[PDB]
Amino acid sequence: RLNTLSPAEGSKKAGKRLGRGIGSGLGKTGGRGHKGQKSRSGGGVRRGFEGGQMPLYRRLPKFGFTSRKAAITAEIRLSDLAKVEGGVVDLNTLKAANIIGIQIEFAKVILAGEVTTPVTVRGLRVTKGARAAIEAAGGKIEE
Amino acid sequence: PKIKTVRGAAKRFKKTGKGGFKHKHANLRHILTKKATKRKRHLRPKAMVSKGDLGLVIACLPYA
Amino acid sequence: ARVKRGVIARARHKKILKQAKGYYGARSRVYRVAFQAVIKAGQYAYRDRRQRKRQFRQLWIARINAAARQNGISYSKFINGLKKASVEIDRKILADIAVFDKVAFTALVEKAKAALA
Amino acid sequence: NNRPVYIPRPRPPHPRL
Amino acid sequence: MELVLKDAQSALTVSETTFGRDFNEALVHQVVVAYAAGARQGTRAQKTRAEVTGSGKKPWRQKGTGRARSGSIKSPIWRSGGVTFAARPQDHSQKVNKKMYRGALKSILSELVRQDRLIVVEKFSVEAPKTKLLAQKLKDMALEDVLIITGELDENLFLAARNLHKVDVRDATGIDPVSLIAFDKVVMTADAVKQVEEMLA
RNA sequence: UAGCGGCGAGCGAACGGGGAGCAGCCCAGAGCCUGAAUCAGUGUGUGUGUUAGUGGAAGCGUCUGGAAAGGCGCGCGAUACAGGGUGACAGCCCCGUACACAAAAAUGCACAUGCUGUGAGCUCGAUGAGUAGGGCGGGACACGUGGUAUCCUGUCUGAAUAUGGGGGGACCAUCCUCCAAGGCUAAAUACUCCUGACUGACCGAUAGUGAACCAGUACCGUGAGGGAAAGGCGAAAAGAACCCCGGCGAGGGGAGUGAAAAAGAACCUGAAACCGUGUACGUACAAGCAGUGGGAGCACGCUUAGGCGUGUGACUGCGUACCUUUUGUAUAAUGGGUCAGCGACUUAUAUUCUGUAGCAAGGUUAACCGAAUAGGGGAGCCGAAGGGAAACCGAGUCUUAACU
Repeated sequence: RLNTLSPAEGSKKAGKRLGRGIGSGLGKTGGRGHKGQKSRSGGGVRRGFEGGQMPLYRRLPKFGFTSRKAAITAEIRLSDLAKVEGGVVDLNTLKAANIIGIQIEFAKVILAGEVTTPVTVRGLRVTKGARAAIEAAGGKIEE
Repeated sequence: PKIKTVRGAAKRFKKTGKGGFKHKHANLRHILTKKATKRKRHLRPKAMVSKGDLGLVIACLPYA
Repeated sequence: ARVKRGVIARARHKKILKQAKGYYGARSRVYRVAFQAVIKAGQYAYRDRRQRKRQFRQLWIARINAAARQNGISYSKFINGLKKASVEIDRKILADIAVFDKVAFTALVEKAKAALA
Repeated sequence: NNRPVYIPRPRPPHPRL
Repeated sequence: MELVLKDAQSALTVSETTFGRDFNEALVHQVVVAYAAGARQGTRAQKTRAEVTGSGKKPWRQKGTGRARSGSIKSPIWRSGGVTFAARPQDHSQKVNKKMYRGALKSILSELVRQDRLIVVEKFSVEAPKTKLLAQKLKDMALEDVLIITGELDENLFLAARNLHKVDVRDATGIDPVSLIAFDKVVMTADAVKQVEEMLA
């Protein structure tokens, strides 16, 4: 039967071959037009070039700054809050569940819904609705 | 090799939820005494990148 | 996977040269010239497939005009009489009748004359 | 078959200016 | 589902998901193609115009000569040196997801059962390492091209089938889609069957 | 990514995590005890490997044929149908192959046992100065002197020494960590001039190394240097005794060899351009891209006795090559003497979109381990939450004292 397997229709396209006859369609420059910079081998303009006009990424002013504290913080969903370990959640033991990462040292709990098992969170922050969600489930908040 | 982001572009455009980009208006640096408060006030908030030049922005920062 | 194109190329050239058989000089011997000759013959054949229809139409009209005048009527008058008499014989049959059957043509011109008058 | 190792150097008889 | 025997007539219980699922044509073909590509080694290369032995001296001056401009004796449009896009040693192996590999294997096993190309029997062994004995054992079973899959690999069976081209001896762990498809008949021992579900899961 | 950058083009980390592999010591010094472990060099003995090798299974009869290994029929070996050769395609004709053995002599590796040389263990002390640092000028760290830490150095200076000193990115204080200015150290890592075996969706004589043929040769250059072309008789030379024409030629015709000599060494197959001989038809009063449409006659064959086919083609209507580049070319614009061969959108890694396949609020592993295209490995990446320059807030957020 090894000579009977076939792929699904539309899985293959056979690619485009340039400069192979007239009837093949894109022959005689293979769809890159007549003379010009773009028609040359290796030709073209780099990213952001506008033909000499000041590029958009140069006409506009740079703004803001990067905060290092943002790279060491993460957000915790309610859906994944209850599948860490039993019913206790803290800054530690989330890395064991692999939902924040080793380097993260700050975390927050946001309202993502689908929380049923009552859980206790220590050392984390529950914004506004996470507090309500767990309390209905039967959890508690303490710092 | 992996593509290199245009660092200059990354300092002027920030990506948003629906794939757009926000940038600071480009006429509020100096020579401000002769400008009306109305024009300066309207330039303060960030604005979205136009459609025509959106394609250019995508190429500049393919990762961000 | 190197591919040699000797066999395929020779087949294509033979096919063109076969179609160029009978041409004069390099047009039947040299492929570069034979290909141009074959292509031009293709254009002429397409064009003359349409000129043949009009060329024969002219020949039939000339034959009918000669036969009708020999009977004492112009071609334009003769055709008009047939249309008035509701005769659907086309030029090809009319020319054929004139060449072979003179009596049949004499009846036709007589019929055309009656319709006109 | 063999490239002529020597290429003669011509002259401009006709300035054509 | 239920797998019948032809010698002991003993019932066997096996999950229908791994032996009674539908046959995925597209999925199986991709795995088979991937397996063939992984068998390549791609040990080839040519020399570009930079790697061809020669010198960079211009064959002749740019102007004055009556013939075409030339830059080097190693240009690809020149005899004895060239190859515009020379090949390099490359790896043709392609990635196949674990689940996709398992799914194709499950699909293949189910269809072998459907086409009755898979025969389950009790322990299959040969008393002595003799190809003659193995040939006799397969002759009375009307089998000529068979893939013997056993839970435990024994040198006695391995040596007996070594000189038989049409016969292959394999372990459950070392099972590949191509072998199952290629071979006309597959014979699996009771032990060999059990390990399949455990690894397939 | 953070950063650096005429903040342009571009350059581009670290911390931390997962793997491969892991090994720690000595001097700046005295005493007690002194082969006390570990090392290097020379003898002996065991094992293994290299340098020669040995044995190595099993088929015959008919048909075609120059010759069978082929077809047909019936057998046997296989821990050996991996390969090569043999008059066409051999598991059973030969060399080999799996397998089991082999070393007088020389050798690398891992051990045990002797000799030589430095050398264990404990107490106390010591613990690297023109150095660290600084001024000036440069260089290296992703970091271009910038607010610029850290390292190196040409030049000029110059400490403390453990109650001391260095670092933690200007700098200061507090804390944490380490001890420079003396050295040694296999493993995982990089490459193949060379040797053996094995493999290839690598090439098959204009390809593949420049070189399949005594090629880096012939040849070119004063020289450094550059640098070709050229493979194929047949199974076996059985390579044509002898005769004849010819100049005791060349070349040829016979004869013979062979399955084949239009396989005769100028040798397998033997295409095209190009050059010839023969046959049919046309052509010496007719003007041009040489064809096309119509078309008489003639010469060959076919059934029927009329045409059908093949070749030629008087006469006649229409008709100024191809490519390229151009608003536009028969153009007197470019390119091509012709034939054959070669000759131009590829490859690697990333990113986006489309199709398709798997799984699905989940998806997927990389290196690596792995008797290994399996299975492990979830480090990590993408996605489910966004807003703000940021802190921060959060289905909201930012803006503002606050929003109709």
